[PDB]
Parts: sequence; structure tokens; C-alpha cells
Amino acid sequence: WGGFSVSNPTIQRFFALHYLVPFIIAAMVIMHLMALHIHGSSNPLGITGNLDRIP
Amino acid sequence: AEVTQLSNGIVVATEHNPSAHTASVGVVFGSGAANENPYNNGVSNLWKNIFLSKENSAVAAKEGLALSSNISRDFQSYIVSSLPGSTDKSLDFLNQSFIQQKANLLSSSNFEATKKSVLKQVQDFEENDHPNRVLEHLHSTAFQNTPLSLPTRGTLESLENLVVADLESFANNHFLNSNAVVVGTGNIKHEDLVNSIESKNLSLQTGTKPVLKKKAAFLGSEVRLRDDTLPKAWISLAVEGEPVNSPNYFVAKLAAQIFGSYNAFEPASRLQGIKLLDNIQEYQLCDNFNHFSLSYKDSGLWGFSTATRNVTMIDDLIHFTLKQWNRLTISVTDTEVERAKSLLKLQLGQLYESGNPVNDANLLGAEVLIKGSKLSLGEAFKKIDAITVKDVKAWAGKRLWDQDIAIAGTGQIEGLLDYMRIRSDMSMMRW
Ligand SMILES: CCCCCCCCCCCCCCCCCC(=O)O[C@@H](COC(=O)CCCCCCCCCCCCCCC)COP(=O)(O)OC[C@H](O)CO
Ligand code: HEM
Repeated sequence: WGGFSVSNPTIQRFFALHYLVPFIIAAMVIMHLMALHIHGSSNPLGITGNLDRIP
Repeated sequence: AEVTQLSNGIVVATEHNPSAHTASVGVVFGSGAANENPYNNGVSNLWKNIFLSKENSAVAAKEGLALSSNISRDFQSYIVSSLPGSTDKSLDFLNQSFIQQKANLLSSSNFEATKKSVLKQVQDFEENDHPNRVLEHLHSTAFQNTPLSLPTRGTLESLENLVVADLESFANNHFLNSNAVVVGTGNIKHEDLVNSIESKNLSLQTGTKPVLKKKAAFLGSEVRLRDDTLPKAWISLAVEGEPVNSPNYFVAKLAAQIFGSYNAFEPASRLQGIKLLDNIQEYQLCDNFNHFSLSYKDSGLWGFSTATRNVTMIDDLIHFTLKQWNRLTISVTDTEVERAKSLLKLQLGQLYESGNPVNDANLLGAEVLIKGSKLSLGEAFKKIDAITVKDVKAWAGKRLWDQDIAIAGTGQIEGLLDYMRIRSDMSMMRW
């Protein structure tokens, strides 16, 4: 918390980290899409979907 | 060689050729697979087999002659080949076969034997012959609910629902004097011209062929017969063509001939042709090409066929073929047109110059049942030479640019995009 008080460094670092964390969001979402593309998608029927597919 | 015409109740045609010495005379009917409802499909095939089945012994015993048959879409032909000096015997046998009397030829045991033989033959065709199967399926899917789509051999379930009534009904309703000619191909001069027309030596049952409520149609339907047991994948494409007796027949034929055929397993086929051959040779995609331009009395079918051992490469092959078709309608070099014209001249020369009397008789009957007289080869060559780049470009723009297409396939078709990706590739590209 940048000491017992609040000054410029505290709010500045808070704004910087709110700016930065969504970049980690983007990277981990890239990982999420990679895993999705590797493993495919499920179906509402809860059954195998390899029988038919469309682009 | 020359063509003659005359008529009295019936039509008689003859194309004498003294070089050959195999005279063939037979009748041709303008009613085949296109004049039969889906519930009566194999009646023409049963007729063909029942004239090829039993009296084939009598023809070889009493005389000497080999009798053939052919049904393609509407041209039910029964040719009777013979020697140059023995044509009257063939004509007499043909008369004793058709006009009187067919009761002996229609018996229970003979019909049952013919029925089981036809069932075995159609089952064998449906099992083995894949490209013909996909062609028939393309026909059956392009002309949905129209007397032009049902196959020419008869669907399996349709055979066993007709015995003697349907066959005789077809005989009484289509074997008439209005849509029948008597070809005379071979080396016969004037005996055919006189003996065909007689006081009573002509087919009985004067009348008229029943009219058809529906003429034809063409809608873009897709059909797939996916099954992974087969090793290869056969797919065919098509568009709307032109009927016979239209001023676009030879332009369409030239457009088909422009891309031609191909065979990867022949050293003489990988080094000629046009661009898509070069684009394909780099990766082993396809094996066979068949650019066909079929035409019937109602409508035509200008298409494409192939067969690939590779299964992942189907999409690339289809895309390249469609891209080349797209390029055809915008920019074709005059050299391409000249080469296609020469190749088509050679192809038609081989087609119409073969020494087989039966094939010449079939072509003569086919071209006389629609127009009235055969279009001679010299005039055909002249009008082929009349074609230019402007005419073929105009025809391609009219009948290919963004037009409805029909697709068929069987085998390993897991990698084929269904209908929108293929259709979109004719106009989405930059033009
Ligand atoms: C919610 C998910 C998406 C979010 C947003 C995505 C953002 C990225 C977008 C990436 C591109 C998608 C935008 C639309 C692309 C249209 C389709 C396309 O271009 O691809 C075709 C590619 O098409 C071609 O190859 C021919 C057309 C292109 C030639 C003409 C180019 C004109 C000028 C293009 C300018 C843009 C250049 C860059 C293009 C990426 C595939 O179809 P096909 O014609 O090949 O048919 C399939 C066939 O069976 C196999 O080929
Ligand atoms: C917040 C950012 C996210 C993005 C951009 C994202 C994106 C996607 C995409 C594109 C898919 C494929 C199906 C679809 O389009 O929905 C998907 C599927 C899925 N996601 Fe996410 N996702 C996100 C977050 C999450 C989270 C937080 C969870 C945790 C519960 C989650 C769980 C799943 C699951 C279980 C599927 C499976 C759907 C299927 O069966 O394909 N996702 N996600």
C-alpha cells in the first residue's frame, strides 16, 4: 500500500497495474483459445460431435 | 458418304459407306429412360435384356448376325448387324421380332430368368462401378422430380414391382410409328431405301406418343454417399447445359475440350494441356479428369469429374478447377482457342469416323430423331472453324458466371465442403 498513507506512488502504481493486468488476460486468453482449438468444442446433446462438422 | 431422307408414316435414314463391309440395319425409338415414371424404372432395361436373352440363339442358328442394344436417355435402339449381302434376313428377323409376334418372347420362365439376371447385373453395377454411380446420382440430383433424373438401369426396388402388364403397356405406349426411324449404316445403297417402306412391312399400332406434363428443370441439389470402406473418392460437378438443336452446342463442346482430360499415371499426359495441369502436378492431388458436355432433347449438363487417392486434397482440387473455370470467362489466349479447336476437330473425327457400323447408326439415329437429317462432318468442321474467342467468352459468361451447380460424391468424402464454399468460389474472387 506504499506506506501508512496514500500519495502519488500508490495511485500511480494502481493505475499502472490496472493497465497491465488485462495484457495478462489477453495472453492467458490466447492460451485458452489454443487449448480450445487443440481439444475442440462440445455439444448441447452431451454426445460425440465428430460425426458431422462444418467450417 | 452421304445422307438420305424420306418418309411415309415412318422415317427411313441411310448413310452409305462402301469402304466398310459390315452392314447394320435396325430401328431406333425416341422414347427411353426419359419417358417412364419413377414407379416403372427398369422397363426399358428389361426390354433390352429380353431381346438380348433368348432369340440370340435363333439369330446365330437360322442366320448369321450379332444384335445389340443401347439406352442412354431416350434413344432405345435395337441394331442388327450383318454381312453386306445378308441385310434382308436381318430386316425380316427384326419384323418377326417386333411387329409379330412378341407373345412367344413374353413367357413366365424367360421373363423370370431375365428378371434375376437383370437384378444380379444391377446389383453388381451398384457395388463396383463408382464413377458411373456418381454420374447417375448427379443426374438424379440435378433433375429432382422430373422425367430426366431416374437412372437408365432401374432402381433396385423398382424391378420387382412389374411383371408382364407394365412391360406390354410400355410396348403399346412407346413402340409407335411416330418416333421410330430405320437406320441403314454400312455399305448398302438402295435396298434399305425401298424395303423399309412397304404396304405392311412397318411397325403396327399407329398412334402418338403421350405428352409430358413437365419438360425439364435444374436446381442445385447436393447428394453424398459417404462410406469409408472404399479406398478412393469420386466427385462430380455440373451446370446447366444446352439441348440438341441450339446455337450453343459446339461452343459448349469447345469449352469442355479446352481443359480436356488428364491421367497422372501416363507419361504422355503430364506434359500437355492447360494451366490447371501445371498447378496440379506440383502436389499429387487427382488421378483422372473428365470434362463432359452432355446434351439431351430437353436439357444438357456441362460438367466435370475426377477421382483422388488423396483424401485431404479434395478441397484444393475443387478450388483450382473452379478458379480455372472462372478464368475461362475473362481471359483466354487465342492460342488456347486454336489448340482447343484442333483438339475438338480430332475428337469429333474419331467419334464420327470409327469403323463400327453400330456406333455410326446410333449417332445417325440420335441426330435424325431431333432435327430431321444428320449434320454432315464437313459442315460441322466449318462451323467449328467459325467459332472465335468472342463467342466462347460470351457463352461462358452466360452459362457459367454465378450459376447454380449440382454436386455428387461417394467414398471418403469427409473433407469436402458442402455447398456454400464451392458455390461462392465462382464470383467472390476479384474480377
Ligand atoms: C468472430 C471470429 C472472427 C473475428 C474477426 C476476425 C479477424 C480476422 C479476419 C481474417 C480473414 C477473414 C475475413 C473474411 C475472409 C473471406 C474468405 C477468404 O478470404 O478466404 C477464402 C480465400 O479465397 C481465395 O483464396 C480467393 C479470394 C482472394 C483473391 C482476391 C483478393 C482480392 C483482394 C484481397 C485484399 C485483402 C488481402 C488479405 C486477405 C486476407 C477462402 O475461401 P475460398 O474462395 O478459398 O473457398 C474455399 C475453397 O474450397 C478452397 O480455396
Ligand atoms: C474471460 C475470457 C474468455 C474468453 C474470450 C473465452 C473464449 C472462449 C471460446 C471462444 C470458447 C469456444 C466456445 C465459445 O465460443 O464459447 C470457449 C469455450 C469455453 N470456455 Fe471460455 N472464454 C473465456 C473465459 C472462460 C472462463 C472464465 C471459463 C471458466 C469457467 C471458461 C470456460 C470455457 C469452457 C468450459 C468452454 C467450453 C465450451 C465448448 O464446449 O467448446 N471460459 N471460451
